[PDB]
Parts: sequence; structure tokens; C-alpha cells
Amino acid sequence: VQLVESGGGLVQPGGSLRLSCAASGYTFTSDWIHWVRQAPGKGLEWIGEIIPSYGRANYADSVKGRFTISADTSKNTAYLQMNSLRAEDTAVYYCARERGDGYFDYWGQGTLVTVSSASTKGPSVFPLAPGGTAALGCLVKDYFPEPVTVSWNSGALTSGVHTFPAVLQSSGLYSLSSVVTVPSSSLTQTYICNVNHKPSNTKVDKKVEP
Amino acid sequence: VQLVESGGGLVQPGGSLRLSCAASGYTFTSDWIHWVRQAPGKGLEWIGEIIPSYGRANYADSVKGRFTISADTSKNTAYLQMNSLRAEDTAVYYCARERGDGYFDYWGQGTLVTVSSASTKGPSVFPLAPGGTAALGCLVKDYFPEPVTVSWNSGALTSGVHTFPAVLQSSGLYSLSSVVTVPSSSLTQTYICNVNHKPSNTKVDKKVEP
Amino acid sequence: VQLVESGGGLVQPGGSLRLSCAASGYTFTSDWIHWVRQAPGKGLEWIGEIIPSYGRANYADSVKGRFTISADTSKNTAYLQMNSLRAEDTAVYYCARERGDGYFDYWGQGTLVTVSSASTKGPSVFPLAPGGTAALGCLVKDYFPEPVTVSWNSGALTSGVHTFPAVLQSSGLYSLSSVVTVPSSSLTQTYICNVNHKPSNTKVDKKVEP
Amino acid sequence: VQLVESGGGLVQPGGSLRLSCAASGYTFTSDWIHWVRQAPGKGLEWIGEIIPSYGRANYADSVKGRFTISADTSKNTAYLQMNSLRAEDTAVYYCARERGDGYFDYWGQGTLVTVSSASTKGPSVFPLAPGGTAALGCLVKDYFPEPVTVSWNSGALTSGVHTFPAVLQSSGLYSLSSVVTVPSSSLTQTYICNVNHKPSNTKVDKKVEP
Amino acid sequence: CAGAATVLLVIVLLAGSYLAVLAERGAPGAQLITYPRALWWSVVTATTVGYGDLYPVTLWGRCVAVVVMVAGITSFGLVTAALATWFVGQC
Amino acid sequence: CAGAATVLLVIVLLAGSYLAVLAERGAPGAQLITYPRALWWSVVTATTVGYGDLYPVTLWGRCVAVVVMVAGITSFGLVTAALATWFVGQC
Amino acid sequence: CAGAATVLLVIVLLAGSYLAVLAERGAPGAQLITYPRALWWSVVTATTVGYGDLYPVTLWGRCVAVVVMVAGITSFGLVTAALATWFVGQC
Amino acid sequence: CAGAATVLLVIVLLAGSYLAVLAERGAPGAQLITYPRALWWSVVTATTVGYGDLYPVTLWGRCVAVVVMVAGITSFGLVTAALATWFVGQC
Amino acid sequence: DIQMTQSPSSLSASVGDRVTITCRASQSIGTDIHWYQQKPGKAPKLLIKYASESISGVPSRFSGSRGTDFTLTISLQPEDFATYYCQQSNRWPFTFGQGTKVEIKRTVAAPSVFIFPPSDSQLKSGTASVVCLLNNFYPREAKVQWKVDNALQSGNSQESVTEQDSKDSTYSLSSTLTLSKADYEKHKVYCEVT
Amino acid sequence: DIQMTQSPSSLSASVGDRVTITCRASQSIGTDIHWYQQKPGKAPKLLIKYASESISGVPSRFSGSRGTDFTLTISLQPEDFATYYCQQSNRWPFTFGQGTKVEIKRTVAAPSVFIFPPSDSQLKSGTASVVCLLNNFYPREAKVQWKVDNALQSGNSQESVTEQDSKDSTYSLSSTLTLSKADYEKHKVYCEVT
Amino acid sequence: DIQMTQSPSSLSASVGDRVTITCRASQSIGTDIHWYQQKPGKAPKLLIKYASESISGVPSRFSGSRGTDFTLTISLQPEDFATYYCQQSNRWPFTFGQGTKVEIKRTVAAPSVFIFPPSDSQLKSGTASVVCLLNNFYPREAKVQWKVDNALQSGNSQESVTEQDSKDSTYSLSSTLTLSKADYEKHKVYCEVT
Amino acid sequence: DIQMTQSPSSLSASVGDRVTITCRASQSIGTDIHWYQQKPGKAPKLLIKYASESISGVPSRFSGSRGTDFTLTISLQPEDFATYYCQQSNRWPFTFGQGTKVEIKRTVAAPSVFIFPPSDSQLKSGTASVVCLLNNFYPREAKVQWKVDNALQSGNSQESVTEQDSKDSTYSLSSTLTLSKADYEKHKVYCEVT
Ligand SMILES: [Ba+2]
Repeated sequence: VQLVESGGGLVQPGGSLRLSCAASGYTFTSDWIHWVRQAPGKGLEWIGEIIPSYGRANYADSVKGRFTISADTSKNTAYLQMNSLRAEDTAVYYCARERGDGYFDYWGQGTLVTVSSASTKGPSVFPLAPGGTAALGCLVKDYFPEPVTVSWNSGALTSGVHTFPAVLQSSGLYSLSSVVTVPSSSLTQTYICNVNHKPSNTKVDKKVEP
Repeated sequence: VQLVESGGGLVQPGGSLRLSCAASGYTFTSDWIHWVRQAPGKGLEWIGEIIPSYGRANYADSVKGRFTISADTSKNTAYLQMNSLRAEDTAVYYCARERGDGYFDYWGQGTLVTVSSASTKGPSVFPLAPGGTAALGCLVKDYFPEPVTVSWNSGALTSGVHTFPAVLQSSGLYSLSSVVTVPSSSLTQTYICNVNHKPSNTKVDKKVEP
Repeated sequence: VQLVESGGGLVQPGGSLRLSCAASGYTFTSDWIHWVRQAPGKGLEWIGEIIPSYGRANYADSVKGRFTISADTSKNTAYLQMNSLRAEDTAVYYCARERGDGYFDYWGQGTLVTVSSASTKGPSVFPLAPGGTAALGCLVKDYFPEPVTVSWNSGALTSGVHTFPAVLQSSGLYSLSSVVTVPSSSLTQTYICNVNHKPSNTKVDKKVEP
Repeated sequence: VQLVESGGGLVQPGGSLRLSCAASGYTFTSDWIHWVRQAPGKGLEWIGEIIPSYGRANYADSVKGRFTISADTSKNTAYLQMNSLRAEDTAVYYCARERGDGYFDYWGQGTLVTVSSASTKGPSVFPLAPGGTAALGCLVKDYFPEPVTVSWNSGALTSGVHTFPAVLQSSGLYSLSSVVTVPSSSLTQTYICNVNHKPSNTKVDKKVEP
Repeated sequence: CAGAATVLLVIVLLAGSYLAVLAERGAPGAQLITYPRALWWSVVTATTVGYGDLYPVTLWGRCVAVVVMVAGITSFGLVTAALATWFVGQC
Repeated sequence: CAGAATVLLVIVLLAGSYLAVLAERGAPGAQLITYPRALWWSVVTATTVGYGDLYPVTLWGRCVAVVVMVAGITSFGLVTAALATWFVGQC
Repeated sequence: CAGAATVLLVIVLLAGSYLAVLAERGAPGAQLITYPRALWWSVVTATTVGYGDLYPVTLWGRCVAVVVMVAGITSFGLVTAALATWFVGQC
Repeated sequence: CAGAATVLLVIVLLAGSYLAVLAERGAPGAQLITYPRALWWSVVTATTVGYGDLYPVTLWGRCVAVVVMVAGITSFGLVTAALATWFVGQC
Repeated sequence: DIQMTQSPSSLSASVGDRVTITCRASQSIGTDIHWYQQKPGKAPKLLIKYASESISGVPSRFSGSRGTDFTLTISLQPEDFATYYCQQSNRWPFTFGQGTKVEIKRTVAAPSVFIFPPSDSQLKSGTASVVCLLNNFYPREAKVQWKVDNALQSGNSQESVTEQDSKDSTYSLSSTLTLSKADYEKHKVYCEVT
Repeated sequence: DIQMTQSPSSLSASVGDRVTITCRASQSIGTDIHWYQQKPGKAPKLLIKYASESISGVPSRFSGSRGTDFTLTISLQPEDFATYYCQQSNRWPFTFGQGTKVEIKRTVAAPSVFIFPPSDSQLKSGTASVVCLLNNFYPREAKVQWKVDNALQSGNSQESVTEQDSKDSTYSLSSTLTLSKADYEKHKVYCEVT
Repeated sequence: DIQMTQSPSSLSASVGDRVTITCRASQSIGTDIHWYQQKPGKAPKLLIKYASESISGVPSRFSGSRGTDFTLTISLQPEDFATYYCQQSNRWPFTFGQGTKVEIKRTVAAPSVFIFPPSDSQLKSGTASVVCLLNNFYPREAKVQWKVDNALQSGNSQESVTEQDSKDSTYSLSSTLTLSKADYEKHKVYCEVT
Repeated sequence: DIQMTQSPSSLSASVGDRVTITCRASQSIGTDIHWYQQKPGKAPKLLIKYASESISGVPSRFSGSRGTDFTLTISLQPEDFATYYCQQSNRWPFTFGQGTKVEIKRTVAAPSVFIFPPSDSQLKSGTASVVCLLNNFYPREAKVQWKVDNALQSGNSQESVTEQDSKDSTYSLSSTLTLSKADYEKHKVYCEVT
């Protein structure tokens, strides 16, 4: 009984986006789907709720009557129509099931919604090539906006991996730095960092020999 | 369903006045008429209320049992009997309809009630005669009390007109200054300021040539 | 429907007195008689209450279970049994009718109860003999305790009379000073001050010629 | 209808003890037994309660779900299972009867529960031998933990006896000092101090001649 | 017959709501001083439910309240037995 | 017959109002300590309405309250069925 | 017959609990905004007991509350007379 | 017959008082946690009077409360009709 | 318990003026507050019941209003020099406020003076109380000294001031100077008030 | 009584900006609060009822929300220069807040000036009121002095400022200088505004 | 939770005096407060139930009254040296106050003294605990030093004070001076109390 | 609205220690408070419902109790580095607290270092980002500078710190030094951490 969210990335200040929350679970007659929000490095903000059954949906004077919440019961999904966006609305957006009881048993995965006038771009991706456990990584340079996805070997490798936080380059362009800790006997083993950006439809892969 | 008020001007301190509020509208069985007050450059003061139907009418310890409120249902009017006046009572006096619900849907126009021992007088009215849009006006000198009415051309002209606030002359006598902004091609056009004072039954009109 | 009180004067600290409150009026089934107290130059202190009908009577933790309240319905009177007295209890003691409603419609006259170890004494009473309206008076010297009664002419005279407050002589003995303002043509008229002390069973009368 | 407690002495920090409270009295269907606690030189701490009838027993977030309370109705006893002990829990432990009314009519005697890693020991017991009323006593040296019992003559003597508080020797070992005040004619009379320590199963008796 | 009861109840309700609000103005801190909320008050009353949000502080109010109970309890009670029998007679 | 009921009710009311106020004085912070407001209390009670403005804090009070309910509920209930039948029998 | 009444009551209860909670969300400080406690609310209501912990602040709520009373009081009252007769008929 | 009702009521009362107090201890700030005051609670309940001094905060409590209402309202209602008929049959 | 805080203790308002008196209850006492006039020495006289309702006989100048703040308002007369009192009835037991002394204000009025030597009937018995009278003055504030042979006396000078005439609203005073009949016989000349 | 504390008295927010106004009730008034626009000189106009509900005719920019803190929020136009008012209906009697003057903000705009000498019809009757006009300026702050023969006048200089045009949101001013026709005849030369 | 604040911790009142003890509840606990005497070392003994009601056996000197302020009042005896305790039952769970030590006051009474040398049975086993006794004194405050060959000892001086006799209300004290049997054999002369 | 005040924001408690977290509600919210673990980047995970009740799957170390003060108590593990969250459901609408970052404490652990020169693929396109890595250290506090030809760089030094390993509870760091390929070609010698 999990929850699957979709939509959400970059919007012009004053623009509009629509976010999704698919049922994917034994869901009852009378569950409220709620919508909760997390600003970058901030607590949580209850925003909205809805019965699909009767379609009535209450908001927060912070999202006033700026947002609307919709319930297609046939698709078993509830939505978050998003008018009149502000720089504040820059945040990550969870839906949640609440069975009329007053706590959130299940949660959507969370998508990021970024509000800015500075337009999109894509990643450069420079290799960081390499005793015992040596380290190797790869930059992902000069990006916008934050959803940035990096696994090594189409996912296969996970250990000693420290894929770092994103830094705001003085320019204004998310670059980051993926890292792996591996044994030096491996050079003899295939190392490639997969950099996905649904926003800029990227799938860059770089090869790290010494 | 508008409301029409009458009476009210100057009274001796400790004297009495009676104010009126005519129905002029689909009015129900059970509307309370209220009475609200505005001191010169002050907020509002709820004073009184009344059902005409049963004639019961509650007051404010500020108007104590100094005022009474009457309801002639035949004339479809409610009144404000005003004993024991004080300099404080110097104010403007709105009635209002409230349909047992707790807000004021409609309002009377408002009359001014002035409480003082300094007696009445009338206006002097000196022309202020006059490039492009030039200006012309007319004083209305040494008056008491404030209701002072000025339109130009029996009302006809309204634009660029700044009919000013009343100043308390060091003497104690309201003089003011009406103003109009007009095009200089007009001199060739009839300009006359009508100064009505219901208190001093005036209807002065002055002609403004250069 | 008046109320008549009796008893009360001087008691040894730790001693006992019984005060009385006679009906003297259309009195109902269910009146509470209350008892209220006034310390010298102090406010009032509710103490006790009682239904005569069922004889139940509530007290004040200040009179704790030090006092008792009794109700002889045959004599139509309620009483105030007074054990364990303290210097604090030095005060004047009103009963009052309260018809289950919560205010005191009628009141007893008030008697004084004085608590001290210094024993009784009596008054000296020196004449103060005497243009227009001249004045004459009479001391009442070195007394204990305060109930002190002075009228002139067995009561007859009342005007220009200032019968003064009681002073605590450095010795410890209430002396006072009665005064009258009269016309000087009167000397030719009989002037005598009657000094009653129910405590010391006195009835002194002094004659004031020049 | 008295209450008899048992168990309780020294435990390893993090260890467990079980305390007892036997009925010994007309006890009803529905009495709660409670458990109250007194830290050395501290107030009281309500801890636990229980109906034997249905076996339901509420605790204090200070004893959290660290303690359990049991009710063998056949033995007419309630118990205090004591897991996860802390140095804080060092205290004396009364049970109490409360007949669903909200005060404690009867009480158990109180046992001491001592929580420490420093292990047990026993008493040395040195005589303090001795005009009129002379005094004689006896030390009880270097003990752990506090339950220490001293009577003179298997109990017989009680008067002028000041059996002192226990001092924490700089070493860490309870020694005390029993004292008696007696007449000097007695030396001719048998004087012996009985030092019982249920913890260290002691029964030392010393003889005090000059 | 029963329609009489419902209306008669509804009437009482409209009456008592009216009156209590009328009886209650003028008293500093009276709660029961607008018809809407007087109406809710009047309902919670005749049902002998009686929740304590709202009540008359005034004397006259409480006498309104009295009439309301006597009248209302009965006129309501009438509608209750009406829907019981209807439930009963069918089933 | 019915007049018996009304009075009998009115009696109980006057009784319980009396008693509760009597039972309630002396208790610090007792609310229910004057006949007027004891009377209102006694009414709101026998109607099984029960609003929560006022109640006995004392024990004896609550025992007054008990008698009041048993007696009052019945003696009131009597007047309710009286005005139903009267409404019924006519219409 | 009677099972009809119990269920019918239980139904109303589940309905009104549902609705009030639905009618009550969105109103700042509404108490009556989760089914569990809406359910308790709905019970204390149809019993004409009415304790004052909980009530609708909203309009629609109060109209839920109304339906609940009319429906509930009757459907509850049905179960009460059922267990009286059963007590009566045996003894 | 009727003695059955009174006792049966008294029983329920003693039961529900017992249980609620039992169901209510352990809950921080539970009011309804001593038999005396549980007893008063249980009374104010079965009379459908319901004043709001006291109520269960716990779940189990409220389920006690439920049983109490159903049982109590009926068993009380039995004693009310008993004293009506007795009043009726004589007069 | 329930605390009626009356405000303020004392009032020096001029006659005919408007005067108000405040009783802040500690908590909402409903409308269960009562005002009482208690004149110097007499028993209280209930002026207002249930906050606003007036009693038969009490003048029309007396009215009471209102939150937890209760008021008694005088629109003022000479008979009204009193202390005013405030009474709770919401919760058991009943409570009063501290009470408010009103005192009337009027135009200055220097007193009449009548010095009084000690009675022969006294003089035989040791002391010689000498009296000096101050009739119907306003304000209270007055200073009366004693000299004898023009050497100022502070020994044994004892003042008493009356309660204001209930029409005059005036103060009379009386100062005694008790002396040893020895000190009285030494210098027999007798009060220069100010 | 129940105290609606409106916040804040004055607002200088720029047009099109978002503007909010706060009514802290002394106690929970339920949802029984109402907002009223009262434009200079006209009667109040109920903008919001029951805290959030809007009235037919009132623009969509006007909305009200919420604990005891009630708010009126403007998402702002030139017609909106007003004082805004706040009204309790929970408890008897009804109550308003102090009210909030909004004032519109816009770009600087130096005024038009028109000096006006005293009417002959006046001059015959003793005084000589001289006028000087300041049309449709922003901001309020303006300083107009008088000199005559270049000796600065403070005698009898009397200012009046209008209420902001309900579209312009502009201020016009008028300063009179009343003189003795004597002082007027002595030196006949006439307002150097700043 | 519910906070019974007892007042005050300690009382030094003289015997026969009137003594009172205050339990301010954090909130209205109704009348659900109970007083308990707990004598040094014994178990509590419920003195008052339901704020005012007394239990069979408890003396007539013990009474309790009253708002949220609850009181226990002693009109005082020697048996009464105790700590007094205060118990909530309004809300779950039950709560006590901190408690109030009473201590009796009486006339000064210098002590009896009995010095005690270390037992031979001890002396063989290393240390030499020397004892010094202070019988039935008042007040607590006493100073006992040790000298040996008139060189003052602070080494290893260990005081213990008893709980007041339940009739005498007196304090006895005992000070040990544990020494190395070496330091004991060096100088064998032994407590000049003050 | 209803204000859950969580206390305190941050916790540096050592592993295995007992840790507690406080949610003071503005008013009595009944028992309608819920605790939520939200791990860095993942969605919240309801840990406690109705103040004390636990959910299937949540460890036994997690318990919640109690007045308006609500508590979440950890008796502490490496997986538990999180922010903890607090949720009202008494009144509409729902509310969270600010939340409490726990951070685990452990013994000091100097880092591994791996300097990384700028990619040829980069170097062709103007800038030269140089990297320097700091693996699995404790505590957070670390200082890494840049020198080139032993002239200290503050130009364009950009730090990023990871979130603590959910077993290690360790910090890794990475500092970039972006340079003009001009400034990179001038002096080609490269991080002396402290
Ligand atoms: Ba009810």
C-alpha cells in the first residue's frame, strides 16, 4: 500500500505545475490524501487534504486559494494544481494517507519543485581518477535545478560511496561531486557514474581509468 | 433598500436633538436598527440597537441612559432621542440594519452633531480668480458648524476639483477653500461655486471671472 | 422589618460572648441571617450565615470553628456564640437578612465587641463652659471600652453639635469631648450632656453655666 | 488491617529485585494497592497501583515500563517486579491501600532498596564503656548497606537510648554509634547491644562493663 | 396529524430562537444574541441533548428557555414516535 | 390528574432548588448557592437537558440532584405526554 | 424488527460521524474532525445525553448534528423500548 | 417486576462506575478515576442529563460509557414509567 | 477565594461632578455583584443589586454597569460622603471589596475657635485638660500648636477630627493639652491655629 | 468588554503589493468577526462577514482568515486608500477595532502651484486672506513659507491637506495667510514651496 | 502534570503556637487534596482527607481548609515534629507536594558530654575511632573540635545529629575521630564543645 | 493556530545513552500528538501515534509519554541520526513542531584524504576545478586550506559536508578550488587539512 508521486521540477515565478499521487495500494472509501511540504533545510508545512469520495479539500492560508487539490477516483489518484507560485513555494512535496484518524501511516516519495527566473542547464561531468582502498569520483558541473541522480555501474556499486551535497556555484549552477572508496587491486574492474536529470533529460556516463 | 437619516446639527451643552433613520427599503419583521458614532478623526463606537417589532432597545454605558431609541413602525423609521449632551458627543451618527446576524449590511448616510456654547454664524465666500490647465477657487470664510456643502455649477462640474478640509480659524470660525483645475481656453465658460449650509439656511453663489 | 441586635462589650482574651439578632419583621420560611464584622477603621468581613428552618450554619476559616451560630425559631432570633476570642476579633458585629438571593436587604444596628486584658473603668465628665453663636461642651475623661453615648437635654438638642471621636489617652483610657454651637442670647436656657455607658452602667449628667 | 512488606536490600546497577505486600487485613473486592517511594532525604514519589481483581496496573514514566506490578489474589499479596534498576532507584518502598477514593488509609512498613556496584560487608561492633546518669554505647563499624538494627537487651531497654544516624565513612562503609543514658548505680546490671543485619545475616551482641 | 407536530415544533423553535436572542441582548457578555446561534441553541434544547456551548445568562432568557423545553420537548417527542411507528408498521 | 403532575413537578423543583442551595453553601467555590440559580439548575435537570453551567460540587448536593432527577424526570415527563395527547386528541 | 432498529441506529451513527468530521474540517479550531471522536460525539448525541466535550462549530456540521438527533434519538429510543419489554415480558 | 428494574439499574450503575474508573486510570489527566465521582458520572449519564463535569477521555472508558447509556437509559427509563403509573393509577 | 478589588480607596471629587468606582473581580462572577453604602458608623445600605438593578428608595444618581470590571457611578451630593462597598455572590462564600471612601470637595472655609480651660471639678483631681475647638472648616489640613508664657508646648497635645457634616461636608477639630495641675498653676496664661 | 486590537494603525504599502491587517480579539470570539471598509467621509461598507465569507460586489482581492488573530489581506489598488474596520459579534455588545488607515505608495510627483490674492469683496471688510495651492503631489511632506518684501512670514500661516485622490492617490494642499488690510496695503508683493 | 507546591519547606514555630501549611495546586484540583503526617522513618499517616474531613484517631488540633490554595493548620505539640505531605487525587496520576518539615522551638539547653576511647578489641585492628557524645541539647547549632597534646585536629572528624525526641524535641550529637593506632599510641591524651 | 514547540532543535548525545525530546503544545491538544522520524532525504515515518501507542515495525527503544508537554524518549543507535517531528490532531488544521535533529557522538577519527586534479576534458573548457576529499571523519569541525607555490588560496574555495553514515555516523567532506586554466597553467603544484 505504497504511494507514487509524479510531476514537479522548475517553474517561472507566477507559473503553474500539477503534482500527482497514485493509489498503488488497498485504499478505502474514506481516506484523506494530504499534501505536506519541506522547504530546503526547513521543517514540514501541512498544506492540503482531500476526500476523493466527495471531492472536498481544505487548504492553508499560506497556500490560501492559490492551490487546488483534485481527486480522480477512476485513476485512484489525487492531485495538486499549483497556481500563482512564489519563491517561498520552492520546496519538496509529499502526499500522505490519513485514515480519518489524524496521523500519516503512508507517504509519497517526494518530488522537488523549484521556483526561479534563471532558466535550466545541464551537467559537464568531469572524471576524478586515482595503496589499499583508494578513492575515485566524478564532478557533475554547472547544473540547474537540484533533482540530480548519480549511481555507479547503472546502480550495481553502492559501498564506500559518498555522493556529496549540491553546492551553489558563485555562477548559480549546481555542481556536485560523486565519490567511491574501492580496493586498489581493482586496476581490472569497470567504473562508470550514471548522472540522470529528468529535468534536462540527461543520461551521462563517464569512465574512470587512472 | 437604502437608509435615509435626518436631523442633527448644533446643540447647547446639556441640550437635546432627535435623529432619524427612514426605512426606504424592503425591511423585514425583525431587523435591529443600530446607531454607530464617529468622533472627529476617531474610530467607530457602537451605541444603540432596537427591534421596531417589540420596541426594546439597548444602549452603551457611554450613552448610559442619556439617549433613548424610538421605533415608529407606521412611518417605518427608528429615532435617537438625545438628552444630556456633552462635548464628547461631538460626532457623526450612522444608523445601520443588522438582520439578527451580527454585521451591518446597510447604513444611513451620516449626519453631523456638534456640541458647543459658541453660537452659529455664516459664510463670507470670497472669489479666487485666475497657461494650460489653470486653477480657480473660492473661500467660504468664518463659519460654524462643520456641515459645509460646495459644488460648482449647481453640481454640473466635478473634475480637478479639490474642495479642501475645514480649518479652525484662530477666531473659532470654519473657513475652507474650494478649488478647480480647468483648461485656460475656458476664458468663455460659466464658473460658480454653490455654498449650502442647512444649519444657517445659506445658498451663496459667486462668479469667478479674471 | 428591622433587625435588633444585643449583647457585646468587653471580654478577656480567650473568653466568650453571645450576640443576638431579633426578627422584628415579616420574616419568611427561608431567610439566611448572616453575620458581618467591621474591625476599627477596616472594611467588612463576611463571617457566618444560617437558616433557622434547618439550623445549618457555615463559617469563615478566620472564625474557623471558633464561633457557632444558633437559631431559636420560637423567639425568632439567631445568635453568635463566640469562643476562643483573639485581639483581632476586636470589631463591630452586624447581622443581615439575605433572602437566598445574595445581597443584604436589611441589617442589624451593630454592637461593639472589644477584646483586651486591661479591665473596665468609667467617665470623669468635666464641663467646658462659655458674641453671637458661642460654643459649649463637656469632656468624658479616662474611659474603657468604646461604646460611649452622649446626647444633650436627654436628647432634645441636636444642632451645631459635634460630639467628637474617641482618643486613646497615653494612659489607655477613652476620653472624648462633646461640643455644641448655640446662640449667646441663651444665657436663660438649660444645657446638660447625658453620658451613657451600658458597659459601666453610667448615666452622668453635667450642667454648663458660664 | 495492617500491611506487611518483604524483600529488598542491595542490587547490581541494571539488576532486579521483587518486593512484597501481604494482605494481613479485611481487604475488599476492589482495593488498589499502590507503591510509593522515598529517596534518601527526599519527598515521596507515586509509582504504581493495581487492582488485584482484574490485574491491571499503571506506572510512572519515571519507572516507565521498567517495573511491573503483580497480584496473587490466592496469597492476597501484590508485588513489585523491578527490572533495569538505576542509582536513582536507591530508595525506600511503601505499598498502600486506597479504596478507589484517592487517599492512603493504610501503609506497608517500608523496606530499603540500595543500588550500587560496591559489594556487601559486615559490622565490626566496638564497645563504648563508661556520677549520676552516665552513658554507654557501642560502635557498629564499616558496614554496607543501610538496613542496620540495634536494640539493647534483645529489645528490653529503650530509654535514654539515642541510636544515631549512619555516617558514610570516607572508606564507603556504614558505621554508626548506639548510645544509652542509664543511672550509675547499675554497675550490677546486664548491658548488651544486638546488631542485626538481614542483608549480611548478622546477630552480633557485645557486653559493656567498665 | 404529524405534520402538525413537525411545524408546531419548527414554530416553537423559530419563536424561542427569536425570543431568547431578543431577551439576551443588552446583557454584557450574553452569548445567545443572534438568531442563527439562537436557533442552534433552541434545537440542542428541545432534544433534551443540551451541550453547554450556549445558554441564557438573563432571567427572561431562561424563562424563554423554559417555554422552549416544555413546548419543544413535547413537539419534538411527537416527531420521534412518528418515525418509530413508521419504522415499526412497515418492517 | 395532570394538574397533579404539573404542581408535583413544580413542588419537586421548589424542593430541590431549596435543598441543593442549602446543601451547597459552605463549600468553597460552590456555584449552586442561590435559589434563583438553584431553580434554573433544577429545571435544566428534570428536562434531562443538562447544560453544565451549574451543578452540585458537594456530596449531599449530588444526592439532592439524584432525588431531583428521579422525581423531576417523571413529574416533567408526565406534563409532556399530557400536551402530546391534547395535541393528538384534537387534530 | 428490532435488529432493524439497532443497525439503522448504528448506520445513522456511522453516517453522522462520517459527515460531521467531513463538514468540520477546514474550520480553524474545529474539534469534531476525526471519525473516532466524531463517533463518540454522534453517540453522546442520539442518547440525548450531550456532555459538551465536542460539538460542531460549522453550520453544515450543526445540520449534520440535527439529522443525527432526529434520526438517532428515534433509532436509539427504539433499542431502549426493545430491552424494556424484554426485561418486562420475562420477569 | 419494578424492583427488578431499580436494582438492575443500580447494578449497571455500580458496574459502570467501577469499570470507567478502572478504564480511566493510567491516562494522564483522566478526571473519571475514583468510584464516588465515577458513580456521579454514571448517574448523570443514564438520566440522559449529561452535564459535562466528567467524562471518559480513554477509549475503553467511552465503551464503558456506551454500555452504561444503553443499559442505564433503559433500566432508569423503567423506574420513571413505574412512578408515573403509580402517580396515574391512584389519582 | 474570590477577590473583589475595588478602585480606588479614596475620592476627593467636587460636588455635582461625576464620580465612578470600580470592582475588578478575580474571575468572572457572572452579574453577581452588589453595591452597598455604609455611612460613617451606620450599617451598610444595599445601593445596587445584580450589578445594574436599583432598590426602592435609592436616588436616581446611583447606577451600576458591566466584563469582570464592575462600576458604581455618581452623576454627587453632600449626603454622599461615605465608603462604598462591593459584594460578590457568584461562589461560596460571599466576599466584599476593600471599599471606597468618597470625600466631598468645596471652597475654603477658615474655622471658628473656642478655647476651654480645665474644670474646677477636674483641677482638684491632679490633671488639667485644656481644650481648643475648630468648627466646620475645609480642608482637613490644619495646624494648632500650644504655647504657655510663649514657650511652645509639644507635651501632651492630642488632636481629634470629626467626620464631615452630611450637608456642610465640613471638618471640626478638638485638641486637648492635658497638664499636671502643678504645671497649670505655675503659669496661668493659655492656641494660635494655622 | 471584548477588545478587538487591530494591527497596525497605518500602512504605506506600494500599489499591487500584498497587504494584511490583523484583529487580535481579547478572547475567542468564535468566527464572529466582520471587516468593514469605511472610505474618508462615507459610511462603512461591510467587506467580510463571519471572518472568511465575502459579500456580493466586494472585489476578489479581499479575503479574511483564522486563532483569536483575524486577518484581512489585500493581494492593492488606488481605490483602496481607506480605513479598515473590524467587528465582533460573539458577545453582547458589538465591538469594533481601532481601525487601520491604508495609504498608497507611488513615485514622487512635485506639485502645481497657483497663488491667489484676497478678493476686493473681502479687502473692504478688514482682513486679506491670501491663498496658495499645491495640486496632486506625492508624498504628503511639503514645506510652504511666506515672505513679504523678503521678510519671512510666520504670522497667520494656516495649512490644509486633502484626502488622496481615489485613483491618483495624490495630495493637494492649500495655505492661507490672513492679514490686516493695513499690513496688506503697506507692502503689496506676494510662496516659495519646498 | 499536576503540581502541588507546598509552602513552606521548614517551620521553626514555638510549641503551643498556631502553625499553617499551604499547598498551592497548579490548577483547580476540586477538593481532592489529602494531608499526611510522615514521622522520621515511619510510613505516612493520612491526617486529612478531601481537604477538610478528618480521620478517626487524628487529634483535634489538625484541620484543613479551602481556592487552589489548600491549608493544614496546627493550633502545636512535641509529638508533631514531622514532615507534612499533601496529595492530589483530582486527575490521573496521584501527586504529592514537596512536604513541610516542622521543627519545634523551645528554651536553650546545653548538652551532657561523654568522651569514649577506642575499644581494645578495635585497637588491635589498625584504626582507633574515638567518640564524643552530646545529649539532649537545643538548638541544633553546636561546635565540637578535637585537640591532641593541644594541637587542634581537623583530620578525620565525623559528626552525626539525631532526630528530635518526640517529647523532649531535643538534639543529641556524636562526633568520631578515627585515627591510625600509630597516631593513637604516639600521644595518648584526648573534645572542648561550644 | 495550535503551536507545537519541540525541544530542543539539536542533540549531540553519545550512542547507547538515553535521549528525550519535548513537544510543548500551546494548549491542551488532548492526547492527539504523533511522532515522526524523517531521515535525511526520505519521507517521514510515523514512530508514535496518540502520544504513547507504537506502530508495527518501530523498534522497542521508541516510546512517548504525557500534561501539554509530550515526550519522545530513546533509551540510542547509529541508524537513529534523524530529525524527529511532532504532530497535532486535536484541532483543525494539523500542525507539526519545528523538529529535533539528533546527531550521534563517538570517538575521534581523523580522515582519509584524496586530492583530485582537474580533468583534461575540463581543462580544455576554461576552468580547472581541483578537488580534495575527507572520508569518514568525526567530528564535523575540520579546516582545509589551499596553497599554490606556498601562497595560500582563499580564492574560490567551496566546501560540502555529507550527512552522517547511518552506521558509521561519520562525516566525509569535499572542497573544490575552481581556477582559470590560466592560473592553473602558471603554477602546476597542488590541501594541508587540519
Ligand atoms: Ba443532556
